[PDB]
Amino acid sequence: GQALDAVRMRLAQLTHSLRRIRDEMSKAELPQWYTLQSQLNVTLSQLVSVTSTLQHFQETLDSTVVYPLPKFPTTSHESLVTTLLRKKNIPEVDEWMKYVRETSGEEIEKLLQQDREITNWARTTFRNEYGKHDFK
Amino acid sequence: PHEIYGSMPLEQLIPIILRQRGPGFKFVDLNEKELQNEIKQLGS
Amino acid sequence: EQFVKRRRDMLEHINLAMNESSLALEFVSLLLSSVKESTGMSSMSPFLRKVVKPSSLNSDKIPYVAPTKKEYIELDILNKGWKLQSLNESKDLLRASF
Amino acid sequence: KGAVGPNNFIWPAEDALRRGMLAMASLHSKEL
Amino acid sequence: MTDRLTQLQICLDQMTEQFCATLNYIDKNHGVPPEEFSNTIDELSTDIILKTRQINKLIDSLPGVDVSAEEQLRKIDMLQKKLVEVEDEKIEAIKKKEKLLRHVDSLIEDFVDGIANSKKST
Amino acid sequence: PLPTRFEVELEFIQSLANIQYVTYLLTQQQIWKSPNFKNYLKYLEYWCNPPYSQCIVYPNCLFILKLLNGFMESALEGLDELPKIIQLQGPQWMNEMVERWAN
Amino acid sequence: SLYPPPPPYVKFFTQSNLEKLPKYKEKKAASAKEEEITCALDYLIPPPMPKNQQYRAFGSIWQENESNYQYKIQELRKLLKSLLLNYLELIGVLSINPDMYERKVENIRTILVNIHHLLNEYRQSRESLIMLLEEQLEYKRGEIREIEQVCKQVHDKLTSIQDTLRTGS
Amino acid sequence: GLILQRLKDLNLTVSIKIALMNIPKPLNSYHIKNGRIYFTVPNEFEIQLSTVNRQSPLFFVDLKLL
Amino acid sequence: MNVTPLDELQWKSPEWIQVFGLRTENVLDYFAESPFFDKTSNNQVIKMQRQFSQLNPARRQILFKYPMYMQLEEELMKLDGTEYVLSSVREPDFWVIRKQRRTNNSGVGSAKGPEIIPLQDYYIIGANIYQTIFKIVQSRLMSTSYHLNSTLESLYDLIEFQPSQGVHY
Amino acid sequence: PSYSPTSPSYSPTSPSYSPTSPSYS
Repeated sequence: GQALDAVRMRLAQLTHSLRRIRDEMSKAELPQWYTLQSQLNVTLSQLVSVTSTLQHFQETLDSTVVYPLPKFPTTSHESLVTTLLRKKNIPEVDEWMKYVRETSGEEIEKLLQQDREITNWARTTFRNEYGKHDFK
Repeated sequence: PHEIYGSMPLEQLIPIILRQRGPGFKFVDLNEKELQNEIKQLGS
Repeated sequence: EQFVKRRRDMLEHINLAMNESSLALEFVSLLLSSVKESTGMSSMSPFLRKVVKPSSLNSDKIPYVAPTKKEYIELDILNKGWKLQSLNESKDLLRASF
Repeated sequence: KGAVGPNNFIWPAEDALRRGMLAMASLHSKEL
Repeated sequence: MTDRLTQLQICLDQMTEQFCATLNYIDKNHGVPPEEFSNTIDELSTDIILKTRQINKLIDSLPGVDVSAEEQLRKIDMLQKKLVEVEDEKIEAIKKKEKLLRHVDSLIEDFVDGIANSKKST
Repeated sequence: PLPTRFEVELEFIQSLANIQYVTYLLTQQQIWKSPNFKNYLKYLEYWCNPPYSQCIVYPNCLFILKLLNGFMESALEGLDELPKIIQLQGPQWMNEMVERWAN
Repeated sequence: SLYPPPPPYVKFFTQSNLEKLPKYKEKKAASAKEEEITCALDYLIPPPMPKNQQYRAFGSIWQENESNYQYKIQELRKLLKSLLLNYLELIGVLSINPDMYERKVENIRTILVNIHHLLNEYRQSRESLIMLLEEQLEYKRGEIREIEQVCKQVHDKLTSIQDTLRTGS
Repeated sequence: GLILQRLKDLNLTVSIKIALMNIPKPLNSYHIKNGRIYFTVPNEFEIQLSTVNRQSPLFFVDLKLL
Repeated sequence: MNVTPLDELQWKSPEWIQVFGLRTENVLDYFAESPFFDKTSNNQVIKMQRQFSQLNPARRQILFKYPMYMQLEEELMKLDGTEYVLSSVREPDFWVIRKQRRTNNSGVGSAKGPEIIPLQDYYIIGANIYQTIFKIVQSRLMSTSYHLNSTLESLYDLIEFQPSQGVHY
Repeated sequence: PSYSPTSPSYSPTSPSYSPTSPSYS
């Protein structure tokens, strides 16, 4: 419950930041560019923290089993239950990665290791380039 | 079509005329000579 | 007029983005309310407070699925795929910006 | 409400369309 | 208002329900004191008789119960005819009422102009 | 035996009255994208006159297709609002259907 | 699936087919001077009404001034009396020898069933037309009569005012 | 449609309302047109007024400077 | 070959509810023909055994309420493995089963009874059947991020810079 | 305490994307 509690508080503050950026964008007059950058960076790094913390506690979330309350009436709130129950993605993202995979399209493994060696080589090359010139 | 126009009281006709003529133009700015003018053009 | 159109488009896009995000908070707020009522009362929306007395989320246990070669290798190679995608759009966006 | 009475609904019944010959007609659309 | 055919269906349904209840009482009560049972059954039989007499007085009170539908056909046709003439007559009635109405409006305007130019004549 | 095209087109028209069917049909992209489906929808318009209208089972779809007719110049967008709007506007639309027929 | 697939011919008719339909039907009529599907444009031609004027669906068949009933009444009365008599005889059967009671029960039901048949010939749409007829007729008469009443009272008030102003002259 | 007689009734109501009130002699120059009343004081102004109801008081409509 | 996930898989059986109706007595009978009911479960084995014999908080409440549920234990305690058992019921529309697997560890040194371990979640709502929240949350967040990316790229397109003023719109 | 609660951002108008397919018997 502790992990889900931390997820709750962090997601609540993320939703609060979203409500903020919403009600300062809803104005008919656009504020200064710099305030928009500050709000963007803060909210976006907060989203990063959301992702990282959700990553950290996957085991606690998975272990939990969902069950409706005995006191909760489904006869009158079945629509509300179904609203939270449904999880299928929005369609546009679906065909989005479908076209993405269409465009992308032992052989695969050796290309994978070739990518490994290119990555390592590029990292070493840029380390050497940084070391070549004194930046301090 | 004219049933609705003839069946509504003036208290509701005034906002209809105001929104038809757009903002700024008051419901009384219309001229009777002007009125029979556009009546003549619409009758053609 | 195109500025108004794009402003309306981004407004509706952010509204659509936040509508789904709200439901995550709506679900996750239940656990603390079940554990501690007073702290949890403020978390939910007034409509959800009216819907039911909140004790909804209770801790439960389920075992982890037995691992094998089947799904991790494909998961990671496909993650490689989406990140190669992200690299492609990274290069394209950087080229357009430059 | 709990007793599903046949052939008397406000809206067309899903089971009526399932039992309707249009289902097999679509299935046998090749034969058409 | 409630159509007498719907009332007839309600009456026959109530009659069927009353017979079902009476026979259920008979089946589940035969064996209760004989006097109370006899009194209750007398009440039920009086209910049966009364339901029968509303059935009789509703079945014979159906207009057109003893009238052949084809003279209803002519009477309905002539009803739409005389209807056509009655809205026609209402058309002349309303047009002459509007005529006298704007005669009244014209005299109102003339009298108002007379008042206005008389009280500004000094 | 194989049903005639009369039966299948009439059953399609009467099934168009279902909100779930309309939502499912509009869910797929290629159904609305393809001009063939809307061409068939406009072709179906000629059933609002007798004696074809005497063969219908549910008159509500008579407006729904007409409402679907409006959908070709109102936009897909509005698919989400379809159940709410039909539930809200059922009273007045039923009243206007009654005025068209019962009077 | 839950939803049956769209009809197949729906996909054959594009905008080009719609715009070329007039010349196609003109050519078809010129040539002509169950319909075989020789061309993709045949379906837009209105389908012909079946000669039998019948339509079958789900195992069921389907196809002027309003645009001795006493015999039926007395038959219904005697049937009701016989139904009451048979109910009495059946309950007497239940009283004395209930073992064969069903032997009469369905019999009574037949009479009841016959009553339903006696309703079928009496079927009421014309009666509903009549009742609606008189209700709107009386409503419009009430509206009309209140109209002349109110205009007459206004005219009487005007005449009284005219007399009053003439007296003040 | 109804606009013509509505404006005529507005003109009549304005006329009777100004008949109710004793207009000053410098304001003796008045005009009635299109549900409006015009008071034109030369080299001073031209004020156009109207009313919604006979019991309701007059309200400002338009003004022009001379 | 594209497979719809079983968690979102929803089965409807109008014929069964029309014939038998929804009840706790036949809720397992309703579930039997579903794809989610594994044919390798010991419940089906018990079903064939019964057929051959014939031919030849709320957990305790539902425990004590029904005798067929009793018979379910006295026929299920002997067979260990994947088994289907009811979780809770509120009439006349809501039923949920408990998907657990049993390993009767009768080894020496374990004073506990047979081990019960969850496997899946199943919810019977009306005539429909429903079967991770982590996936829901990540999906919502990723779609939100996609929409945010679209909005921000559009806004950056709207941005215009000048050296003498800075950035304006 | 709590500076401000979150505004109710329910979206019942969302049509949902539940896949329905195993209806035929």
